[PDB]
Amino acid sequence: ESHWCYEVQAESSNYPCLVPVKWGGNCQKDRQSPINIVTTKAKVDKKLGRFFFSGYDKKQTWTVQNNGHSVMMLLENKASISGGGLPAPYQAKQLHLHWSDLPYKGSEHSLDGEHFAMEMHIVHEKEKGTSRNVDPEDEIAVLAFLVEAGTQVNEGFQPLVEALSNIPKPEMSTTMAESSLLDLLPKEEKLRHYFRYLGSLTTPTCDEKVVWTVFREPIQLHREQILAFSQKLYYDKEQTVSMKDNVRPLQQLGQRTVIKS
Ligand SMILES: Nc1nc(-c2ccc(Cl)c(S(N)(=O)=O)c2)cs1
Ligand SMILES: [Zn+2]
Repeated sequence: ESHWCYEVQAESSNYPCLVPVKWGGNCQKDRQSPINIVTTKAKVDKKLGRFFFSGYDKKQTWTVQNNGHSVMMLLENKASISGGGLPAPYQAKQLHLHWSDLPYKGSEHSLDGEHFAMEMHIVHEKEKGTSRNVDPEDEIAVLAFLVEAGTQVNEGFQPLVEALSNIPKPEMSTTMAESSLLDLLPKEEKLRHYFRYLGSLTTPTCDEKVVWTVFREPIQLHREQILAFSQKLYYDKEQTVSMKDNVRPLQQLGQRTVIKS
């Protein structure tokens, strides 16, 4: 009756912990995440139009913390999304990442069997209107970006990468230098192509209430920016165990299809 952990991080920690194949909650059901996306097998759906963004361009000073599983920035409902085939507007809650130290294994989703060096999640929750009718398959909207090593610094990512130095231990926080969500995004053309499917959170309690969006095109960071995530973060307060491979094993598609824009 304690923490959960990632496969890698079980043989290094001192509290007892549940490994992925042993996580409880809803983790062991049938509409789980992440998956492999067979790009050819996803039928084009025309209602998957462009996403619209409010608050993404606005400069801000984000609180960012090492929660012992990832590094997370708290977005406090200060940005929002519409479009992308969604039923309603969704308020931005938090953005976090998953990574490895090897280019082929840090992503949670894969595309036609390929895994990327990291994967960025921007977690939104559906807008509470002034109505509500009496297990929502789309309570949460995750925007997901695959990251690969490019040849240049992504200057957009620099206040996040620098703030890594101030939160090495679990339960530490800090404030990033001024920046926008837009700074971390790719240009809008790179945003036109993406995959969609209904799934779960990829960490316990693995609730099956996520409408997923995975953008076909990767973001690029420099190799050394990618590397700062495993070089500066730790899974442990003592700072011996480096935070990496914070990724959930793939889950089966089952009875689901994946569509695309
Ligand atoms: N404290 C922590 N929260 C999460 C979390 C929360 C909500 C979501 Cl939607 C996700 S994920 N990987 O499905 O996008 C992860 C991880 S660690
Ligand atoms: Zn995630």
